[PDB]
Amino acid sequence: IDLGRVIGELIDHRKLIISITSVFTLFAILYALLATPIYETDALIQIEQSAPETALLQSRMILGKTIDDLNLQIQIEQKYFPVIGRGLARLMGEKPGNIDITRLYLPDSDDISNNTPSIILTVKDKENYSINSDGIQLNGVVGTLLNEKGISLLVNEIDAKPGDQFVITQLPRLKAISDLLKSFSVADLGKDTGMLTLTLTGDNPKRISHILDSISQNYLAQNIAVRIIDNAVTDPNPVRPKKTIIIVIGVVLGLIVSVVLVLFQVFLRRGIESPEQLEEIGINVYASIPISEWDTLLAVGNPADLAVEAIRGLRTSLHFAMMEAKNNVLMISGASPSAGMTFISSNLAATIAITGKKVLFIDADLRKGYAHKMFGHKNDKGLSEFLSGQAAAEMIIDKVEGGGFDYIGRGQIPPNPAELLMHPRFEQLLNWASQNYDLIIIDTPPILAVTDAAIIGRYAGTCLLVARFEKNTVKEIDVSMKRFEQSGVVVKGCILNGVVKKASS
Amino acid sequence: IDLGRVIGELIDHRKLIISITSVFTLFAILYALLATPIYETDALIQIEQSAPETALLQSRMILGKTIDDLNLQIQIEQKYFPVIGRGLARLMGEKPGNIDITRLYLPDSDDISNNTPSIILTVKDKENYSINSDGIQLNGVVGTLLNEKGISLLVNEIDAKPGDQFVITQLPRLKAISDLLKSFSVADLGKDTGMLTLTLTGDNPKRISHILDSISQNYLAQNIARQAAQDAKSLEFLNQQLPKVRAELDSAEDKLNAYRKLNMEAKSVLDQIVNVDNQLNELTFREAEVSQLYTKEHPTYKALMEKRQTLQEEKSKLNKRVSSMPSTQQEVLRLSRDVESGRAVYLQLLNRQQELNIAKSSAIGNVRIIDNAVTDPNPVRPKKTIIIVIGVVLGLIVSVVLVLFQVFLRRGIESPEQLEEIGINVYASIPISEWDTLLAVGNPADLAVEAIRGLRTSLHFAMMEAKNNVLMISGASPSAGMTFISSNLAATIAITGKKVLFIDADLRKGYAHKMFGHKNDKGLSEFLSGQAAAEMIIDKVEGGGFDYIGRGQIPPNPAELLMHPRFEQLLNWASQNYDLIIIDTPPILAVTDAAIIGRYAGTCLLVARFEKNTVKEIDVSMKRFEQSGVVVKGCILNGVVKKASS
Ligand SMILES: Nc1ncnc2c1ncn2[C@@H]1O[C@H](COP(=O)(O)OP(=O)(O)O)[C@@H](O)[C@H]1O
Ligand SMILES: Nc1ncnc2c1ncn2[C@@H]1O[C@H](COP(=O)(O)OP(=O)(O)O)[C@@H](O)[C@H]1O
Ligand SMILES: [Mg+2]
Ligand SMILES: [Mg+2]
Repeated sequence: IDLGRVIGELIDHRKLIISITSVFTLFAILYALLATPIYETDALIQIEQSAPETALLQSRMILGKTIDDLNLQIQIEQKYFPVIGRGLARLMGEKPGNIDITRLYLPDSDDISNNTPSIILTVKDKENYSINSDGIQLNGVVGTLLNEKGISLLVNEIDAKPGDQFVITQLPRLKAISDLLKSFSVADLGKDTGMLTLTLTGDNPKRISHILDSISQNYLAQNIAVRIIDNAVTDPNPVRPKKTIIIVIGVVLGLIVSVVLVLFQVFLRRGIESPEQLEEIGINVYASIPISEWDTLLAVGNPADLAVEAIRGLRTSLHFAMMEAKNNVLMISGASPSAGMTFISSNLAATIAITGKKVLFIDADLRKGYAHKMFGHKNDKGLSEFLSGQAAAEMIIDKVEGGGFDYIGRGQIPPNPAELLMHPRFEQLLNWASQNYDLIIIDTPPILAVTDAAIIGRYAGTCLLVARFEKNTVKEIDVSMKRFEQSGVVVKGCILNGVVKKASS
Repeated sequence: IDLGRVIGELIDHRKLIISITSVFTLFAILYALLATPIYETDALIQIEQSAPETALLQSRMILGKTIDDLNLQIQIEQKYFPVIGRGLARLMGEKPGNIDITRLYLPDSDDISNNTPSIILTVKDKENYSINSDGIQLNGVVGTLLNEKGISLLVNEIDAKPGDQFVITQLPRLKAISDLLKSFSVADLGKDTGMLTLTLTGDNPKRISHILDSISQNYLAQNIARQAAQDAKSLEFLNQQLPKVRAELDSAEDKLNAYRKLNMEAKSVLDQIVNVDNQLNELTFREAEVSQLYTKEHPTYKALMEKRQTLQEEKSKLNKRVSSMPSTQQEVLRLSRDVESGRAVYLQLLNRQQELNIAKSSAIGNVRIIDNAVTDPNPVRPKKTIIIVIGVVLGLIVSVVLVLFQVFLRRGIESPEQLEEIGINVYASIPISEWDTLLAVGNPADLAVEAIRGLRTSLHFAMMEAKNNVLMISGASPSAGMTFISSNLAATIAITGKKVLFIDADLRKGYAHKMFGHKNDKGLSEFLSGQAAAEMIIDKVEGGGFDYIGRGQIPPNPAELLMHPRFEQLLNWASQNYDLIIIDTPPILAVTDAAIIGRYAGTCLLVARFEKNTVKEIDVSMKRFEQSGVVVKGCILNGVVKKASS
């Protein structure tokens, strides 16, 4: 391979790459701007060793004493319904509220799994509030204690707007100790000094400072029954999330996934890409019709389109190729349906009729042909009604309105098309028409699907295949060529279709 | 190779890969949701070194003391019949029951292998229960002790629904110590500090906490005993008492020797009394030590006194039972009682002396318990997420390797390119027909009939300039499609207004007359043998349009019949009255009928099954036709299916 190919592929798939990278970067931005900030506080302790003290600091005794002092077993959570309500509330400048609780005791349901009882407190005003545990609504007031239904609760100094809601959970002492220990760290930083650095990470900038101060005071008072060089202070800059690295990771991940997806798509495409592939095998590509961005003939509605120019080029190629042929019958066929046989054949008939030569257009697609729909029709007495013998050769031929060439529609769909096409009346029709017209163009069904094309091809002076740009493959075209060879029909060449401009070319 | 091939193979075998991965993931889910949870408890000990203490913690002395304290030698298992009953019971929210047992003693069968006696206790209500050891059913009640058939049992506070069953095993002390030590671990975590982390893993969240607490308390009390031992008179008391007990033991031994120079019930009650005496002596020592180091109102002391009362009750019952026995055995029973009691007390006092020396020679001034044992509510095993990930990855791996094995073990044809490489013109490729009647008649618009019409158009040009109008369809292996292709082709050529004759020259297993509607008399055999004319053999297909000649009766010498010149006369006569003659033949790799017939055939075509036959078989068939003087025009693939790997 070469760099030109990969650059062309990247340029071609720029839209997909940009879209994927943009969506990944947007997700990264949302996460980095909605994640709850996590502040870090630290303290410095002088030890008058330091390994046993490091192990003893994180013992459940000291942390439990601190939790009992600060009532860390009463979890209060401001309630936002979604997973992003807190982030947007912080972004909108909304001030988070807080409630000071000094006494809580829930009935302690203590089922198999949920060992943590919880209630919901809704703020009604600055003074009173509502409590619901399992739908049981009660009214309480700040100040006076509440002792009802096995629930004891004391509220002091509630600071929030009315209508706010808070989840109040009485989690077990061990769970609170584990939570505190999970975010609390100790280091020596000298490996021999009396200096110990204590670190605590949490989302409340003042609560973590108070907690670490309490931990240090408890440790010092326990030992005195060691000096605090630096009382705990909180860094105002959050340590998580790190927005810049998150955005960089998002952008890089988007680029990587876009690149690998583009590589997968490139290595999984098999369709034709240029007439060079067909010319390698030994097939003369007679044209390359581009896609027409424009139920009427393109060669009539928009005679100056690019596709009609390509078809005029094909007409000039044919005027020399179709010399010294045994007769003046051209058969346009294909490999797979919806390739362009009818489009190419009809437009070519129009472009050859506009030059003053009489043209006949036969729609021998007795299975799904719709030429009469595209030309304006008297659908009676098609090709079928002639082949079966219930019509003459004169009532089948009609005139296109904006064309200039005659046509013979299929007519009624027969039950035995391929068995009809073998009738000698078909050859009689072609022989009669060849003496009254300058050109006869026969449209046929695919050859990979049915065998009508190979039956008709015996009486065709020239035969041309039509290959779709991206859909068909070189293998399909080669198989079609060989299947025409076996049946005794010599294919002149191919005609690419549906071409679009690709930067990788 | 290329990535396209492997992607195509994966897409083709998506069903197998998905099935295998799904079943493996289901098994992983079942294991991760049915495995018994294992909780972990831990404790933190301060050492006032730490390597000798690490070795001493896991010594049999401390663990044995803990087991004797907590009666860990009485294994109680809730009974579920299957290997998954416990998991589903836990999943269904069923509350597991428990029984508190303070005294158990089984008859101790003690055979060659099963040194662990066991019984089954079935819950009948909140109060009474049933006991079965080897089918012997007994009824007991919580509270009142049971002492029957050499079985002593005490039950307190049974909490389960009636109808539950429990296996009660009295496993040996050493086995219990090994089980406890297997799941118990100690670490230093500082390599120099006095901090030791003790870990214990078990399935009962409270029992493991109690066990680890007991271990820590025993270790601390053993270490601290030094301070309350140097001045303790227990040292001299033991130093004086031991010679007396040894002298008594020697006297009992001499008396037993003198009396010596085997009743099952007698020996059983002897062992019962020996056990009771051992428990009483050890309980007396434990009560003394607890009264020294604890208070009477402490629940442990009350447990000791109730156990002592129960032991006294059992001793009274055993004494009554002895009083019910003849004195001739009672004398030997008393002698054995004295000897065994002396031995047990001697060993117990030796242990007391050794433990006292252990305490006195203790160097650590005071070991402290920083953190009493607590249990993590989140189980440490099984780890569900990693189990599921491993299951999914294993399923993917086994599916991939199986697909690779199948891909590298296939040899059949896959595309007409393989046959065209060797130099064989593949004239068609008939797809499989998802639809005992001709396909070209029942469903004339099927894909296979379209492919056969393509073959007909190919033949109409191939069969030109041939020496006559006879076509011979043959094959390599049976059940390839010779009759299917030949009959359908005859139908599709007859529907175009050309007269067709169909000869079924498969004189061994031909069934054309079955598929066409038959007058089975006067087949091909009856003509070749000479017992029929050329006119009674030809019949008309009903929904066809072509004549046919069935095989008829199976002859004993088919290949020797086909060499008769009357066969050539028949073909020459038929060639002047029909537009086409199609002859079906048996395979050529199996028999030689095809090569005999092929001399008079203008055109010959082989039929190759898609996946079954191989390029080698087709080449061998071509060469075997060449040797016999028959020129094969080409091949016809059959049974084609759409494969993504193409
Ligand atoms: N170069 C082209 N530009 C725009 N539309 C095309 C082109 N070629 C074919 N088509 C359109 O795509 C459809 C399939 O082509 P058509 O020839 O009618 O079917 P078939 O190949 O099976 O006979 C048609 O509706 C046709 O108008
Ligand atoms: N393309 C096909 N689609 C569906 N069934 C087929 C096809 N080809 C053969 N068979 C069926 O499989 C069986 C074997 O084919 P057959 O020609 O009758 O045996 P043999 O090849 O030994 O003479 C037959 O029952 C036939 O109907
Ligand atoms: Mg068409
Ligand atoms: Mg057969």
